[PDB]
Amino acid sequence: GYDLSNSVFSPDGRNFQVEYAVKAVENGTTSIGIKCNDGVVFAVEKLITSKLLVPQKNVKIQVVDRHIGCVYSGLIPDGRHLVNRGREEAASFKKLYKTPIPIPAFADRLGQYVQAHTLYNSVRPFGVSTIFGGVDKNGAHLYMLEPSGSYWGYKGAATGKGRQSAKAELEKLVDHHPEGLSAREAVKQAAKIIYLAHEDNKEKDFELEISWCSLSETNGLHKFVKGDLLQEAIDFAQKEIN
Amino acid sequence: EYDRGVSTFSPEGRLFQVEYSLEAIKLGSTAIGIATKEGVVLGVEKRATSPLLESDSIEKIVEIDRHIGCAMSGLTADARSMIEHARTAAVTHNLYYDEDINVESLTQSVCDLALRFGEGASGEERLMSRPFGVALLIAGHDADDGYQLFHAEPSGTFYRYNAKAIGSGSEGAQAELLNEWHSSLTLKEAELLVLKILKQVMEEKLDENNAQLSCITKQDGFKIYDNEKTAELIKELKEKEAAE
Amino acid sequence: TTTLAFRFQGGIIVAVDSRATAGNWVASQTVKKVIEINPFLLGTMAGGAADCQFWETWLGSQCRLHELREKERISVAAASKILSNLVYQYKGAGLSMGTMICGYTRKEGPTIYYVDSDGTRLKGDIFCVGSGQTFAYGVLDSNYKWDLSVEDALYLGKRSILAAAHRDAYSGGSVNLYHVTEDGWIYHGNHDVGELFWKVKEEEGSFNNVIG
Amino acid sequence: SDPSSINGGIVVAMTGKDCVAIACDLRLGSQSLGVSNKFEKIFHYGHVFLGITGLATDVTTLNEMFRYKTNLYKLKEERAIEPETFTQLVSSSLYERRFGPYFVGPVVAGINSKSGKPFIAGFDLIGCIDEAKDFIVSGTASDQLFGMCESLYEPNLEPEDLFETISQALLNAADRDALSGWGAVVYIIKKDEVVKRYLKMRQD
Amino acid sequence: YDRALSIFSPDGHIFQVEYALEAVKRGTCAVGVKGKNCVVLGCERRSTLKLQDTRITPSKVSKIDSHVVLSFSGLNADSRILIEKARVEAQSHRLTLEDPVTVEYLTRYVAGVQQRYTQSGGVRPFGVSTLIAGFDPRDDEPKLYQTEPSGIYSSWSAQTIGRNSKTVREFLEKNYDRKEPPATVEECVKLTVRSLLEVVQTGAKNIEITVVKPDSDIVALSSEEINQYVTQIEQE
Amino acid sequence: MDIILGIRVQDSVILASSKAVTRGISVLKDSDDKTRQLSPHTLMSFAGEAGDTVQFAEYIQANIQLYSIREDYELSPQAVSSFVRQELAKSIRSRRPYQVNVLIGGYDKKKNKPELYQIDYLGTKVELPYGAHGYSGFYTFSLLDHHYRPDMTTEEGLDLLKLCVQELEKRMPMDFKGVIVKIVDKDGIRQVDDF
Amino acid sequence: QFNPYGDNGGTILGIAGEDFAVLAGDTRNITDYSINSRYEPKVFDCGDNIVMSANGFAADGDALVKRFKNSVKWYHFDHNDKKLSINSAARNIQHLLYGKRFFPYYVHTIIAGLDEDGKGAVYSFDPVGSYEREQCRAGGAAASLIMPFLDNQVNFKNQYEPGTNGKVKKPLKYLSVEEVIKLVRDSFTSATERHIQVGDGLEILIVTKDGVRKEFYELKRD
Amino acid sequence: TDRYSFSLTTFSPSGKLGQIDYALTAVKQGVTSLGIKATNGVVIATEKKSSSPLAMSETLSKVSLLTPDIGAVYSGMGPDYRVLVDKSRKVAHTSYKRIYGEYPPTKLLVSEVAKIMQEATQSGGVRPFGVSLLIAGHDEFNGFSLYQVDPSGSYFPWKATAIGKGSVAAKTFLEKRWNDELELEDAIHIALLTLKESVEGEFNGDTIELAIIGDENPDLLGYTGIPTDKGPRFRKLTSQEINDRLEAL
Amino acid sequence: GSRRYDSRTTIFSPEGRLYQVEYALESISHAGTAIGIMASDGIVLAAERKVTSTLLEQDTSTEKLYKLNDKIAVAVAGLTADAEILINTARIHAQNYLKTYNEDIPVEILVRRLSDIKQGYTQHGGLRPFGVSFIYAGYDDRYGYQLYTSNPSGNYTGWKAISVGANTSAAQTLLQMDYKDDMKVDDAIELALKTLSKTTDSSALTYDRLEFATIRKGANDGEVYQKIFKPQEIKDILVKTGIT
Repeated sequence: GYDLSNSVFSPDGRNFQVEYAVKAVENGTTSIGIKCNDGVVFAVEKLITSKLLVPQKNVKIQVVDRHIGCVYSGLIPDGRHLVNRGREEAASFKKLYKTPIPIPAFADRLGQYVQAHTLYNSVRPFGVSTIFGGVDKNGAHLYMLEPSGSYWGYKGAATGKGRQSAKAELEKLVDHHPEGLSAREAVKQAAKIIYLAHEDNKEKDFELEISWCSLSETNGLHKFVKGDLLQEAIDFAQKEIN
Repeated sequence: EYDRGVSTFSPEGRLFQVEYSLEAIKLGSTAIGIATKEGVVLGVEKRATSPLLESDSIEKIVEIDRHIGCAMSGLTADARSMIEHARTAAVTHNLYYDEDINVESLTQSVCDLALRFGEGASGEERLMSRPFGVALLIAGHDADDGYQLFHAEPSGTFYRYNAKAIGSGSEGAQAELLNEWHSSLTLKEAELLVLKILKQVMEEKLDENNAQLSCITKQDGFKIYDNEKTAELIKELKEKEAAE
Repeated sequence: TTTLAFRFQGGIIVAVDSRATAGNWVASQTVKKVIEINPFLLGTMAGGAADCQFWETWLGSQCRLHELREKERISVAAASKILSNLVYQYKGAGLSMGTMICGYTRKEGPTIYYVDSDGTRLKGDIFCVGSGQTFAYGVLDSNYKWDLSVEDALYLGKRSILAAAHRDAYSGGSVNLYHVTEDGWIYHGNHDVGELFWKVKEEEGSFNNVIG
Repeated sequence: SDPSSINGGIVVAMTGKDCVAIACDLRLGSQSLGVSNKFEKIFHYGHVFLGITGLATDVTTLNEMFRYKTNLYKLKEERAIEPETFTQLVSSSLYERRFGPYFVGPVVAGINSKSGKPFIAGFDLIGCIDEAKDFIVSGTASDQLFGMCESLYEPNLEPEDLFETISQALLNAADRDALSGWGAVVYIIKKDEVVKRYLKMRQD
Repeated sequence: YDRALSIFSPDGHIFQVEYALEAVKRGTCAVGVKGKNCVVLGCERRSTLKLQDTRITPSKVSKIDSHVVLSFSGLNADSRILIEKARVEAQSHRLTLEDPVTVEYLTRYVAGVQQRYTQSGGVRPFGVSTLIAGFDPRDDEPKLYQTEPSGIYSSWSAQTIGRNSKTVREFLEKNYDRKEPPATVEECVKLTVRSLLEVVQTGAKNIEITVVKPDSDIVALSSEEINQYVTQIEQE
Repeated sequence: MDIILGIRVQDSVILASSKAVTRGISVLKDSDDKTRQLSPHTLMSFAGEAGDTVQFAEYIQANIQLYSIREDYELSPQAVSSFVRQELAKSIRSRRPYQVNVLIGGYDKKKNKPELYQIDYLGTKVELPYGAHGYSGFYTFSLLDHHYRPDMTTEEGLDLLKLCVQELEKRMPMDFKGVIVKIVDKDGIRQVDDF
Repeated sequence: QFNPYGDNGGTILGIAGEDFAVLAGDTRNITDYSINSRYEPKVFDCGDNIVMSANGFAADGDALVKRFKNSVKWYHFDHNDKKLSINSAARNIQHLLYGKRFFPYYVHTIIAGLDEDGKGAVYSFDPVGSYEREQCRAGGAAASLIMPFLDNQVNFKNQYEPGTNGKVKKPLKYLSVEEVIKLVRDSFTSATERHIQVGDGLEILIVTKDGVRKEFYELKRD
Repeated sequence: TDRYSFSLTTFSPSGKLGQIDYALTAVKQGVTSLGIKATNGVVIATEKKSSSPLAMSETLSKVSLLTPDIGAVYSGMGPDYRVLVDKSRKVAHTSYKRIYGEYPPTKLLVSEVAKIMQEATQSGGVRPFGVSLLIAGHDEFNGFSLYQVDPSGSYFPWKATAIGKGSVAAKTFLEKRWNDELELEDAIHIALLTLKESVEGEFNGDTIELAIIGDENPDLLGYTGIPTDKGPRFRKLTSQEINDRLEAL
Repeated sequence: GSRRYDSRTTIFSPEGRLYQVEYALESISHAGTAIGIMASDGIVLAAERKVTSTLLEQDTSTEKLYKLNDKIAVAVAGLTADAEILINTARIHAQNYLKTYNEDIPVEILVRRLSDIKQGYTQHGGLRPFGVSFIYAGYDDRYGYQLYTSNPSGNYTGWKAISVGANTSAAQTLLQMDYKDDMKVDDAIELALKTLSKTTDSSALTYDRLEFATIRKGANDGEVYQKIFKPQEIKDILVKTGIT
């Protein structure tokens, strides 16, 4: 009763099926997003379940337009399908208005779609939380999109198993910096709080991936972090937790 | 349960209605088939039940085209859809290329029709709710690999066989095929082999108004043998049971 | 272009030319205008080269499809009226059609039908269709007989195409002869118009306006 | 040519007092050829009378079209249709084919049965309500009729002064036109009885 | 719509076909006998109730051609859909192919409707089992077919469908030779009446006979004509 | 335009049609029926614009027979002509106008009176006691209006038809190579070998 | 106003052999009196011993080749590695042509190769559909300069045995691949001089079952 | 997919359609409404009730105009009346003011709205509007008429009727009070009196909504100068006017 | 769930019978008696309303008799609501046939048409059938007066006298004992009323609860004139039969 679909509704004012789908995201990989003054630094845990895997070749990071990074947790196919839909939407905006789509605008369009599948019985609710943001002319933005189809602005966000660990540290990071911090320094902090959020994932070993969109380094374009810069971040985090 | 949906998986790991399709071949009047390199013979039972049946106009032998023959066994409500589709497919090939269609390619096309269960799966149009309930023994000759015999399932899967027997008596037939198939058979020795395996799974007197033989030969085309020829072959089998 | 077919007692002789042009200039001298619809049916190419061939290939597809479904060979009446309706659709969309479907059977005999682009279905024992049909008619119908030998019928087919080649600019090439019988069509080879002319001039005494 | 003036046909109608009258010619032809002298253009649904001119096939298709509609109305309200509601209906149905338009001129003539008021209306090809209380004429020699009916008439005729003027007006227009005349029929329409009277006219 | 109604059964069956065949049991009873020069289709009418006109009640054998008739067993509502559909096929076959319908063409057609509605989700097959008989043009050979609400068809020399078709079929086995149909028109009509006199009875008020003979000859024989054959059977 | 004459007499209808086939500037056939039974007591002859005529006659034949067999009753000539009028009216609007001129002659059994109709390609049904189409009709109408008496017999109408054809041969520059003559009477549809 | 067809000239020649076939063509592309390109063969190998050139209006001709080589792929995939015939090739091209027959193409298409008898086979197509088997057929703009000459040296048309004076025709010959290369080169060199849509290069393709050879010869620049 | 195209109405095994019985229950949870047809007018009346005392009931309408001479009033659910009255207005204009160029007859309109109900019992993703409407009107062809529209999708003409949860009480009150000949003034006095026994709120003209389809008004027509044309037969009475009639009981 | 809430009511039951069709016949026994009697000079249709009240206006009520065309009217027994949709489809179809053939629709065709719509609801869409039963009075010149009942399955049965609705069995026994094949419209008017008096749904039969209509060939020139009596003209005939 009251989960047989999503046009059932309970006398509790809850939809159960949709709350259940948040539990799929709780079974995902840890992913964080730090809203910086001049950008956003995303980082995502990529588990090494075998030495059979090929490192930094399976991206959970797909770019939309050119300046919006999208990274997610939960059911990996469902989130890649969500981002495929939103890449079509990004193109349409660029077509009609001859400008890259803003971050608040991109959020609204994704939110309607995920919101639609929790009303129809012909299409299955989502089981993804996506953390996405970037830099446009209206500033840096960071958004977290629930599978229920909710989003807000954030000074810090997380999802996945280790969302507890990430969030607690972001409180302290907002107490370190009561306006925020540079994108450059947040490379070292995105790694740091992934490495603390791997204490619910220290059964395994992982490959650290970091991506960023920042005005001050990449000129507000979404690019990947890697090379010497990535290894500096890894060394930072390694020393912090030891 | 899991048969109330159209694509709904069951703990099994495979479709339940599809199993029921395999158990609808076991309601068909046995169709037996022996392939050799001298031509391929298809026989079939008809099933008299009355002296009021007209049986020499009823047959489970079907012509798909000049160079491809077919025998069907199972639910024949389903087989009407599939045979008409086979007939179009062959003619389309000859329209498009002015060329003979391979036995393998023709069979593969009919398997594509067989996979049309669902009403909301993929993009391709669903013209059914469920699977079919009939298997085919599409025999033929193409000029690439010579004579061929394929057995097509209502699943949407096909295997090349050298001999296959479908229908109700399929297991009892298939036991005889293992011991009686060899590569040094002839066209006529194959033809007597059909009737031997058919006689055991026949529930009546084996005669020529409840059995039909057909060949596919390169140089004669597809010929459906007349009941005179069937009657002769039947009698000579009893002479080779007068040798034991 | 000249295609003709005529009934008699023996069945149908189909006789056609092989010159096809493109503009004033002669594209080909070996373009067959007979489309074997199947082993018991012949069709002739006249009208659009494209349209006629395509649709008589498709007619043979539909012929096989009748034959498997009923288990009996198609009626010739049935063949002609299948083709007609479809062209009538492309009536007001511009297709070009003229074929004579020729067949001989066991339940109506030899029958010729003329199918048009407008969608006509005409019965007749004679048709000549093409750009040199007026010269085919003259000589053919003066020597026509329902009582006719098969040997004689082949010579009359030759002679009608040979007349058309003489006068018409687009006609000529070679002659292909077929005798459709009940058992199906038999092919009697290809005979060059260019060698036919001088032989017949000697033999019959005809073409005495031409110098020689 | 114009597919309205290819078969001609003409309708005259005049008001009186406690009467209306509509009349037509029987000539129906195709182009130059006269086809029939056995074709009436006046039809009636209840106490409304419909005359229709112009293109032949549209004369007959609209005759059965208005019959389709008035049957529905009659069964529904269980009363006769009024001249005024019929006008509105005619105007709307002509405007349905705005593109690929109808090629006729329907003429509405009746007597309002709730006041006793004579009532006429005209329509054109795309159809618009054309009120008057003197005469409404439509067709091809409508032009001719417009002069002729103006000249003869003086307001609110008697039923038989009405018949004498209306008979003239048609015959002289109708033999003054190639695709009209060939006989004539006149309905004199009172509140209670309708007399249908043929006119002997010269065969043209 | 697409919600399945034809669902696969654990017998290797379809639920809607098994029900259709129960419907043919509730139906009327049509009998078919092929002679050496005739087909005879006799059928049960339901009119046991008094004060019922029989001029205007739909007939249970309806003519689709000039020598091909369509008769039925099962529901009275659903039978009419195949009948109206068969007439459109008849006029289409004459337009595009020329020559009256053969029995065989119509046998395939009627099966294609039942078969199409069996396989698809959204349509159920009609609960109507049919006998198609008649002649083909330029053939004095009687053709007798049966189609069933599966979409399967099979030839017969004689047949019966509908209620207690088992009982009637057993009586017709002994009074019918495959090799030797009734060579007389009269004995063929008397054979179909006897079969009807098992289940149908009611004098002759539920008994109908339509005889079709070659040369485009369909004749309908009323209650009055049928009595004549009954008394001969009683004496016999 | 191919010959198509109608003459309604007072116990039958007599229809006649041209045997000649002309496509282009060449006669292809000089003996070919151009008439088809619609009903066992209604006949339709057709002429007009090549190849439209052929198709639409077999189309209408199918339509009327569909109703006639379904209900086991044959439609009156009046009803049949109205149906044909309906399609034609519709067809000129349609993508391809159909140019088909038909005389539908039938013996009404309902009212037990012959009826003859002239239907143009526009789609206007008119009852007449005689009819025609094409240019040929231009010459015959004055003859028919001269010799028609309202108490006609079948043989007087055959004799009048012979006159119409002789006049046609003189004044029309086209050969129609004789006519086929058919009678639609209460006894069926029959052919006469008089021309 | 827009006319979506044009002309880009060029010329082709396909000759059926007895165990070979040659399809040759020019590498000059033009539009009226302007030379578009000096080198750009229109004569493509399509694989599996079939060569196709669709010559004339280039845009249409290219489209036909793209789709045809797609059909080569789909023939191996969906007919289970069946080797493409010349026969099967011909009819398939005819469907791509009759399709846009009401929005006409404007190429003259020729295929060449060997049929499964092991002899040369050439089929040539009109611009909407229909094709017929020929021995020699030219196409393109210079087609009618090249055609009668090829017939005289291949089919021995209007040639007679010496001193019989038109009584005994000089029979059909035996062709070899070498011989025909000589005829092709001679004819196109004349064509360059007497026609302006021909020149710059000549690429003769030879097809056997021993492989396909591409051989380039220069022509004049005029 | 979305395979809802199967009806959500189904026959019950002792007869009768279960879904519309359920909707008829929804009519008896709604307000009360009534109509008395006079011989020189019609009066219709209903009770107003609010979700908050801070809600205005001077902006609350439960009597709506379909066409100028024809009014409607509901009992049942608010939401179900709100969409359906818009559809009643719509079908008067699409099918009789775009075809017959005038406002439809009262008989005619009532029939068309029952078709709309009838397809809300057919097919999935719909269920019938759970209201009964009284459609009082005047047309020039059937006179005054008073109708009751059922959630069945049936209609009946009446002489005086009631709907709502207090309908049975109201029609028994009206049984003695109806006569062959009535005055409109007397009709109003009966209407307010009948509704006094079925209203548990105030009985002031603030909370009693009163409307007449009495005699026509050509000064509310919005133009003048065609005598021939007639104005609204409807006239909603504002709150003060309703109070004057309460003293005149 | 877009199949979890579907119950399947377009399916047969194990008997071969549709659930919803069986239930519909019950819900039509709720509606009052409706009678058709075929004399020879006309058809009498007489129906007693299924609702009555004294503040109900019954002098303009149409709830049983409706004209489909000028020679064909129906009596309704079932829901008014359900019947209305079919009544307007009927009007369109009858007039469509008049529009194209310029001839009024025979009774047979129209009856068959409405029946197809009822069967169509059970054939597909998952739709319920409209539970209506009509008693058709119709004239055509080919069978004269024709009388029919159609049921909510979509089937039609010819009759001489027939009743649907409340007290269907009782009404029928009265018709059987009293009917002559030589009855006039007068005889049938008196028989109809007396039958309604024993199958009455109050304790008294009253003119204002009766709709009564005839179709009479008495009307000159061979025309058939349908007259739907006013309750004040039904009163006159209620005094004839002496109920009052």
